[PDB]
Amino acid sequence: QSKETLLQSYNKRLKDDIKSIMDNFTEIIKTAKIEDETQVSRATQGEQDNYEMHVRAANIVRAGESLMKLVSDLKQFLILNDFPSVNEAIDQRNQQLRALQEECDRKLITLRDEVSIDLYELEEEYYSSSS
Amino acid sequence: LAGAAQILLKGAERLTKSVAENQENKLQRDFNSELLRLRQHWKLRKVGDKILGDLSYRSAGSLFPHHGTFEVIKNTDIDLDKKIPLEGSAYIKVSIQKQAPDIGDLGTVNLFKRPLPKSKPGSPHWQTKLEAAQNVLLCKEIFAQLSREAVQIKSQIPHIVVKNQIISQPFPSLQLSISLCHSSDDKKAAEKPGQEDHLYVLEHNLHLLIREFHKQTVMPHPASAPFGHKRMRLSGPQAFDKNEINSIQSTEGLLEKIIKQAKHIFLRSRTAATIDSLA
Amino acid sequence: KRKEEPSSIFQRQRVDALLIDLRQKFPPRFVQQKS
Amino acid sequence: NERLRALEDIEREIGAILQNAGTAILELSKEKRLLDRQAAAFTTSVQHVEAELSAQIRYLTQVATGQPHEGSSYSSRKDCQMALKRVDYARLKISDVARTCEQML
Amino acid sequence: KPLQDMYNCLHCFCLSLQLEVLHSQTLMLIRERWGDLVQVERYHAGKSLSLSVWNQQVLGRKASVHKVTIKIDENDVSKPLQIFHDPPLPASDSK
Amino acid sequence: PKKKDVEFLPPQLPNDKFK
Amino acid sequence: NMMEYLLQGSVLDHSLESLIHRLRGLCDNMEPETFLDHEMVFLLKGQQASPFVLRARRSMDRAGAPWHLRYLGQPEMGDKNRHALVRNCVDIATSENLTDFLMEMGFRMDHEFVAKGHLFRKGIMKVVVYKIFRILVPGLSLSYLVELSVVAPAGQDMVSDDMRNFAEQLKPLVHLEKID
Repeated sequence: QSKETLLQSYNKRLKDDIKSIMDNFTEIIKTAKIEDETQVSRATQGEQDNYEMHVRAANIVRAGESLMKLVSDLKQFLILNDFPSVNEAIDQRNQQLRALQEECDRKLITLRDEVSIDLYELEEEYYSSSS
Repeated sequence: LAGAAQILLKGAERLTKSVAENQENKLQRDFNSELLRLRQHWKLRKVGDKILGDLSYRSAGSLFPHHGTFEVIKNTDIDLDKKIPLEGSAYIKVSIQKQAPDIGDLGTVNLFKRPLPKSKPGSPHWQTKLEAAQNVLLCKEIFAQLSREAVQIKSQIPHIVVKNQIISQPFPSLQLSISLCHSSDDKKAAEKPGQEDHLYVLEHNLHLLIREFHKQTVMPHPASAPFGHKRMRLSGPQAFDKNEINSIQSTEGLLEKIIKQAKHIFLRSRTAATIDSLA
Repeated sequence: KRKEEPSSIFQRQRVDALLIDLRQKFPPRFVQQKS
Repeated sequence: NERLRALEDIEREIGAILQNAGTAILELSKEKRLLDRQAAAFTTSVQHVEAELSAQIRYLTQVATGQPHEGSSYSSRKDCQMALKRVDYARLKISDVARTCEQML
Repeated sequence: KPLQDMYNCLHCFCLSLQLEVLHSQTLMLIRERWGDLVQVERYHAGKSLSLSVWNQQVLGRKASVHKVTIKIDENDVSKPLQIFHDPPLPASDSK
Repeated sequence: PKKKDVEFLPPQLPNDKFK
Repeated sequence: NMMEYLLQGSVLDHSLESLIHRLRGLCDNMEPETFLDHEMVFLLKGQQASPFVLRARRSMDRAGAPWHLRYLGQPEMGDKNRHALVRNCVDIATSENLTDFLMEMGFRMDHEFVAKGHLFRKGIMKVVVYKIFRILVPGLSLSYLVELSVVAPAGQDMVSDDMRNFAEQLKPLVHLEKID
């Protein structure tokens, strides 16, 4: 099964949409309206060419300045890789805790050893009592 | 230009100012700070819906499957993790008493189910719940294995067995029936304490299970890849007796303990001899 | 605080089959009187 | 932890200053310094971020059929905790023996 | 007769569900604990349990098949289940 | 006038336990 | 009485560690290991131009383990919509007594090149990988050939389909192919 293909396609589409939104703010690259060439109306048509930015300029910037972080979070959550494929140091953790018990085990044996000595040190002591 | 600048400033304030919590100092945030922790620490990623690496000992269990409904949740508080969702607790205890008939009384753990360490030292509480669930599933598995004794070899050791009670009489001096409980059914005398039958017996019984798993899990590698058992394949080079052929495998479970504990109390008899000396 | 969590069991779900055994022994009586 | 650090760096650079610098020169309608730097960071930074994202996406892709990419999965770490429990019980028993000795002497 | 139906409906319902859950428990136990060793299903159709556990596993004994059972019989609630089995009281211990 | 039908579907206990 | 299957392949040199990392966490519990073998391929022919499968490639590791050869030849018909399959067998032998009897029966050697590598325990199957080493008589392919070995009695042979599922796992740079 190939589900990562759909994720890569979605990420590429999000990137293309972000690029197009960042490029969609150059519609006035051909002129700056130095004159009033509005033959129909100059009060409500020519003057309102930039006064309607809510439906012309601010209508694309809203979604255009929102897809970036959303797509970033979607890519980081839908694909939260966690796939070192070897778990490099994770197994080492085992090895680590291995030592944690290993020496501990030895310590216990050491304890036993000491205890054993103490054991013997009392056994003869048990002989002395002539009850 | 002023409107575009205001919109971009609002966007920048929404993005780079409300999400800069963990960028300056690592604070309470499940986003990119908690999930990967438990991931790298316990299991791997998997997608049924959002279920990734349930702790069920499926690596070597081969007894029964169980999934894991693990999912993050939100709550208004300070220093709160995801708190992903048997669900109870268990306790292993053996008592070598005199005898007991088929009766019922204030026996197994009462409302004070399994008094255990408070665990005041700082540790992930969700991880504590997870390891407790793993423990109770291990108890379920070991009890399911131990229950398989009625259909086992019924010779030289007669024994009655019911749910949660496996009371047995190897010798007419000691008692048996290691038990377990479920410390989940609780919203809010002088018989519990007995002779020395405590932690340093049952640990062997517990370890025996994972040891039997391990023994019948090592790579074969006999010569290249016949894919067999070490002793089984190495048998050929030597004309082993039928005794050794049988000794390639062996029995397990209760039988082992059936001897072990008995052996223990046998030493106890010798112990009497010591003080009997004084007598 | 609990209105969407539906605890499924599906072990003793057989009870629903037993559910179609009471109305057959005795059915409910319609009222049409919301007093 | 190479991939983890790379993902952390990519997350930190996702909301870079490029998205916030697109509203700096438009406010500078009174003086025209190195203002040209506000132009190169318009789409080249976004293009590089998208390229890096696509590269990170095209990783090993361990998950193919079942549950691969394991690595904890395993043994007596549990029994290591049980050994710590043995240590604790031995501590308790030694303390009890010392108390018994003190009571006896 | 509100109280009488209130009693009897819940009575038959709880008895039925109790018999069914006991049946499922026997199924669980023969799945996990005993199996083909000691298990014979005699439960015919609802309203009653019909088990058979201890039987001719080796055809040595030949009583050998008389098992236990219980029903409801659609009678008074005087008896909880009116259980029965092989000839009982073959001794005089524990009453 | 609460209902004039025969209903058993509304319970619809889901599974959501696909393995 | 028994048969074996194979879906062998190969992979590049630099692309092994990333590969074997995945291969470890496929059907193996834990503790990946390896093995150094020794090729003792023999030849038993001279009457029908059809020798036997005398490739007694056995490990040169710690002693005690006995060297031996396996039967692998004469691919039989069948395997409808399936991968490679051949009715085969196996035969263990005493330490160096096999070579002794082969030389006493008038046989010769076949190869003198050894290819160590790695192994990985699948489920009802097994997988291996190795690489030829260029050495002289007293001491080459530069490609780690891999393979999916599985041996079993006649049965139903349905598990071969399951083997194909493993092919799904070996997606990036591994495939199956026969030999002719």
